[PDB]
Amino acid sequence: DVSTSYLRHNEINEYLQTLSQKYPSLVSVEEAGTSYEGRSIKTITINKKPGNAVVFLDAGIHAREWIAPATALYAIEQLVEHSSENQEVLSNLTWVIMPVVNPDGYEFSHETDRFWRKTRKPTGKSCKGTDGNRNFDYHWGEVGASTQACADTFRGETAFSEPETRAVRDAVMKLKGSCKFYLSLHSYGNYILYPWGWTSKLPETWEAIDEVAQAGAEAIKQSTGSRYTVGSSTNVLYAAAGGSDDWAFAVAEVPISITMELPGGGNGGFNPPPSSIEKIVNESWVGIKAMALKVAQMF
Amino acid sequence: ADPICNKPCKTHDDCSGAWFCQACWNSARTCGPYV
Ligand SMILES: [Zn+2]
Repeated sequence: DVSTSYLRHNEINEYLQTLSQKYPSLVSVEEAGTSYEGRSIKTITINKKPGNAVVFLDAGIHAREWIAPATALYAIEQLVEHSSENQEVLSNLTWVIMPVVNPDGYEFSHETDRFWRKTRKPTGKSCKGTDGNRNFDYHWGEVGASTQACADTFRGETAFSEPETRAVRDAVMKLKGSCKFYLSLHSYGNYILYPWGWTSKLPETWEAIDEVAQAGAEAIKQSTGSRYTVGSSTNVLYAAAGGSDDWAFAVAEVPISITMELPGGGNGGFNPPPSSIEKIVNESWVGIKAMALKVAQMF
Repeated sequence: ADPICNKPCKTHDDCSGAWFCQACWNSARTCGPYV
């Protein structure tokens, strides 16, 4: 259903609203903010129960990473339309899922430039766009972030200069204390990463996050056999200071903060053909559910 | 269209002049795009 094609941002929002109409006692669809160009950045809250641990999942902060919102939508479909098959992650866990963080870039990638990455807000002439995953206010503007407005990793004019990242900030801040698992979906590379993105040194509680990441990689290995490399983002992939996972872990005090690089496909890596969507999201959901189950089992 | 893609690298400078695969992936040790 949601894994047969790449949905446009408007179609994604209508799907969320339809689920709100169809499952009002299970889900609530809320607007977390407005993009720079005026698009509604929506989230869906699944199984809201008082005192529950909260899993916050976002995707599509980078425009060209189409498989990340597709995986997030597939996770929504499994949890909402097939809740009877996912009771283990629907008892003490509450899900807040933001399928698209950067709708302006995402729509731009569909219409104008397939491999656009940043947002679409002008940066002060001659270039548009800010790297959303370099725009969070924790070690902002440091190694792995560029001061040049035209670079792929432009940190932005200031920290949280983009309304898209402010929407993520406000949604996670509203769940401070209750949010125990922050998951940010990216593509590509087959990685499950955690802080830090500003140094190669590991956080004090890196083992706890590593165990959650190991569970996701192990479940995928048992299910499909695909390999996911686990480690800190700086050590495994590259330095990425200003990322959302670092900010959620350190500022929002989310104990388990993970960035996931979903499988690549096509000639550019970011563009698997629509026929490949179903297999990729199915495999990715196996890992995502396993990490959430590991989080739920902590209590 | 980017010949620097999948070029072996130790640091980001080995991926200079790439325009798409500007990042040196640490585990892969090859030039790739920002993901
Ligand atoms: Zn990304």
